[PDB]
Amino acid sequence: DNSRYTHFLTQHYDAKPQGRDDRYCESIMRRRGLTSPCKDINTFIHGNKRSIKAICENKNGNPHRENLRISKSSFQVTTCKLHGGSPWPPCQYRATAGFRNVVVACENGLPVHLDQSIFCR
Repeated sequence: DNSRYTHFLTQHYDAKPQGRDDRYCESIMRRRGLTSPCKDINTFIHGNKRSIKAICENKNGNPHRENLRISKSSFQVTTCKLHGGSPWPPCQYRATAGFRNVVVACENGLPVHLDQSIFCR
């Protein structure tokens, strides 16, 4: 069963994003179902899927902390951070685009979790 991988892609993958500004964040967070209630922080990885899956192997990854994996390559990413006091929609997001390696957890050679702690600031 690979539903967690599918869910990883829904929450954390966007191949070819359209301008990574606040309005990008506000739209994709709605489109991916992450606005009821408003997710506090969420990061999307860009580029191709095969590079992300490779983090699960020696090809593009190293072990990290307690049973996570950290990528060797750097990825284009965009972090969407909720602002305003309210947990409920409409959800306003601030976008932060970036370029660095990423931390995931893998199961059966597929990523199933993105460690959001490296994108908090």
